[PDB]
Amino acid sequence: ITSAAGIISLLDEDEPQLKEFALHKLNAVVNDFWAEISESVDKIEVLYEDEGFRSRQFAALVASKVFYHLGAFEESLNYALGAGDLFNVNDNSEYVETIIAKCIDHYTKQCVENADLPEGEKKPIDQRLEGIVNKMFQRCLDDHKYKQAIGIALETRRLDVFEKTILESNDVPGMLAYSLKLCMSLMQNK
Amino acid sequence: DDEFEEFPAEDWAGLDEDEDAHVWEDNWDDDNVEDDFSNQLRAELEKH
Amino acid sequence: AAEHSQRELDTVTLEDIKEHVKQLEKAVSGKEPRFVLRALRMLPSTSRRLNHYVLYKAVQGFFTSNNATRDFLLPFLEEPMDTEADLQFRPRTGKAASTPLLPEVEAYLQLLVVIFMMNSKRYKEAQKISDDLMQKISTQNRRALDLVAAKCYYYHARVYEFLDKLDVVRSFLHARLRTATLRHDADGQATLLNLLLRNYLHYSLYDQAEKLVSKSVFPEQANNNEWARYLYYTGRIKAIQLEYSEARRTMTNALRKAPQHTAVGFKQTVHKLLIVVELLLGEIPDRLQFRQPSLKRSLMPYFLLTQAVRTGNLAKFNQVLDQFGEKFQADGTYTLIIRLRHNVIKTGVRMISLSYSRISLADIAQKLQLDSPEDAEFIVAKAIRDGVIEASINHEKGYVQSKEMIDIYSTREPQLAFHQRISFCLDIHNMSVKAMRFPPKS
Amino acid sequence: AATSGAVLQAATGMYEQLKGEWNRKSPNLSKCGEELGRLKLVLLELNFLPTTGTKLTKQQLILARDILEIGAQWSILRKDIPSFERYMAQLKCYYFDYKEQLPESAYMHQLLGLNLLFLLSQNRVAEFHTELERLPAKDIQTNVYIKHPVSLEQYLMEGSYNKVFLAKGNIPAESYTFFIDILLDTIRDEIAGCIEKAYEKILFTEATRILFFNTPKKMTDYAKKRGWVLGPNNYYSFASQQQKPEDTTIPSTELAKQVIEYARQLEMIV
Amino acid sequence: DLYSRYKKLQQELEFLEVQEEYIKDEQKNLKK
Amino acid sequence: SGLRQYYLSKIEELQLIVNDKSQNLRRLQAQRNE
Repeated sequence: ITSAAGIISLLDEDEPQLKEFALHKLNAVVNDFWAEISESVDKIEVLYEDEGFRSRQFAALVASKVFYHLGAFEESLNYALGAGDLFNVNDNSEYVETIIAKCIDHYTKQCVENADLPEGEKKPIDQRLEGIVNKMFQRCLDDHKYKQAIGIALETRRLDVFEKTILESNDVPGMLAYSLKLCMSLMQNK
Repeated sequence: DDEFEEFPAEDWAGLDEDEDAHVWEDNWDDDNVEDDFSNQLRAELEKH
Repeated sequence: AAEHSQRELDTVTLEDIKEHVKQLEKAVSGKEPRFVLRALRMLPSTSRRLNHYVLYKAVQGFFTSNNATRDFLLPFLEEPMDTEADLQFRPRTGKAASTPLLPEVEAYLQLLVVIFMMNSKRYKEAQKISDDLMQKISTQNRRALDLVAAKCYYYHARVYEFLDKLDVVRSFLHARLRTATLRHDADGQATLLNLLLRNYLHYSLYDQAEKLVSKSVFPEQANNNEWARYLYYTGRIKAIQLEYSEARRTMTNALRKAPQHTAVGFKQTVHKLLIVVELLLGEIPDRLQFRQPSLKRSLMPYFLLTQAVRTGNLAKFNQVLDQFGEKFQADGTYTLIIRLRHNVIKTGVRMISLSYSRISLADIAQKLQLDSPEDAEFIVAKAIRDGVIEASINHEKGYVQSKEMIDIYSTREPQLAFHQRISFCLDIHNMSVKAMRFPPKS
Repeated sequence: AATSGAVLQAATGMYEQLKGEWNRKSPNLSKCGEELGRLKLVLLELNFLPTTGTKLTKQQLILARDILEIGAQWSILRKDIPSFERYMAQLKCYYFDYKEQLPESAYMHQLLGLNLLFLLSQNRVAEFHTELERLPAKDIQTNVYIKHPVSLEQYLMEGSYNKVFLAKGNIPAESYTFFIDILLDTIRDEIAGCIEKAYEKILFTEATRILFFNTPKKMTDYAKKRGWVLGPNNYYSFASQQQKPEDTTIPSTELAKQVIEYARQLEMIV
Repeated sequence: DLYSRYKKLQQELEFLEVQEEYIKDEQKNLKK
Repeated sequence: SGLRQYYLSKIEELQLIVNDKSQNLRRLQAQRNE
């Protein structure tokens, strides 16, 4: 409550138990002190960079949360990717939703850029971003909303997941008709 | 209108009547308490 | 006898409210969110002229559908005292009555009710109704709804502040500010930033306020009133810290942007802070503001303080401070006045620099009633480093020489000033041409 | 719970050991350092920093407050500014934010005055005043421990450096002696900066006299540290000219761009 | 359904941009 | 339920942009007709 200065202070002390206590308390109180944390966020960055640490994922998550509060969405996305499974994709929180949207858009743009290039120069895509988008595809399939999965598959140029969603469904002929209509309707790239 | 209710108007507890309410021009230098420029000049002449 | 006048006043108020909801519906239908601002304009007058009969008739006529909110609202209202000439005000007719009302309209009616409850010295139910409204707003997601939610936020914070529970609403405000920033809502951003700054300043969390100000970018397309509030609070923060020049600039802008006729209390507060910060900087505030009828009695202690500062006399300054000690504490400038009480000499050095082109340190000491010229030399050096005076000291002879006045016109500065103003004028013209509407094709 | 009570008992036992180690005629310094080093970790389980008001164990709150108090005093006695800042960051929280239920200590005002003096010594007057605003009005005009930093700051603003240079002798508590020295060094540096920015070709009746250096040669090291030319004896030109920028090149590409933008806005269909 | 709505809105936006450019050019030439 | 909030956010952004563009276009059309 108020201040939120001692928690930040207890981060340079060389003891990876006080460090973890401070990180957990900051994660608890990040939504109300992002401004205070932002000045010292470099400490969490160096903690994440250090491989010797054990709560690297948690440091990444807290840094990503403060950066997302600031507005540096690219940095927040990068640190969320680094945060590993601690980012709970199946969680109904504003931070989760906004970062998920950012990853989806980033992957869409990168895939569209790569598509119109020879296989030699295809720019690499981060496997963590790929995994997040795949998890979202799987959530769509689980919830049975196959049309949304088809749409994002086409947008991201994932013909594999497009085919999988078409086949694994309850109305194969209807999905085929829907996809053919999308193709002979607003889909311009020949 | 956006009446600033948060900031209260100054209380009218005392609300003393205007002392003189003269409306000429105010001006800062009037506050100074001088010493009768006539007397000043007399002293200057006396002391040379 | 006045009962008939009150009844006809209530009828005309009902007609005004019906026009307001019609305007909101037209805004939503036409996809022109800015229309709802027309209805929101009359919020203070409507709050002033609201009455029990007005509220009860309005809710009955406007909540035919979705009667859950009627159930939650009506018990707070008082039943009409055996009304017999009731006209059963029925604005929604047939299909309109059957259909569920719009979220913006429901929010507006809830806002009216909470304002009335607040005006009446009954704050618990005001808080309850406010929390219900905020839950509804959070559940919903629209543009005009956000425009209404701005004022809803303002009055929610107001009721909590009345309750003396401003701390608990801080997290609520922060969460809503984050949602608004993500959704690109300038009005909500501005209102929430102003309310958060007020929250912090109430408890004196100046570091937190400064950090939030630094890390958040105020919306440029904000109402002039929100701009005035933001400028005042930022000037307060900068004045509490040692940024007197920026504080004076921002607060002059705030007073300039405040509404001309109303906002008397805000004007008094900004004026007092401006007086104190100007005295700290070493200038002399203009005397015209000290005789305005509205700001006359309030600023008398500050008038005496300025008098003493100009004719620097620690006896008079201490007398004034001892007399009006409590009012400075009440108004929130006692600490700044305490700083002034020890940096008073700055004004004297400024007057000496303004008057004399080259004066000896002994003469400066004599004029400033100081001790041996060493103290005067140290004070002058401090002022020169601080930038209060453009002068250079020279002890090989023992005098302070004021710097020359440069020909500003030959410099490129006039070009920069005129370019700024030209760009501003061109932007004004472009936006004033884009504001035009030609409606016949509707 | 039984485990909670037992661990509270262990924490208070370690605290009593620290009390014995420190409040004697002479603290062990190193021994108290190790004790605090382990007691920091010990504290974690007794809710070190309540994330919410949620009135918790008063015993835990008091124990944590006292431990951090002794830690800050240990840091000052060990001459460690980083440790002092780290301990004060939490001591301030405990003094200000949980005090609504927890009682008021007897060292609160002394430690706050220590913090204010530390900020002044580091030359953070902005933070100094921001913190001075938090404390009540009466305590800033009554308490002798809070009145020393305020007086020093006021004299520094007034420019009467001699007053503070003689007032170093008076100290409310010996702890302040450490920070008085850094304050004096910083005030010497500020005097040097004022002289450099102001003035022209040295003098000020010799630099040593106004810099309050007992020995004539004591200022030579600092003169070398700063970029001072070291002309004649006690004669260092400050080059206040700042190169006197007189070259002007008529920035033309940018002005052409500005006028072309004017034309674009005048001609384009809005 | 949602994908169709989103892509239809995208096409509408592109068409609106085309129409805006065309109208500005038409105004400029109607002056002449 | 799945990837619905994402679609809705993108659609809302596009709708705001389209409304603004349509209003501007109507003004321009009025001037052109004059």
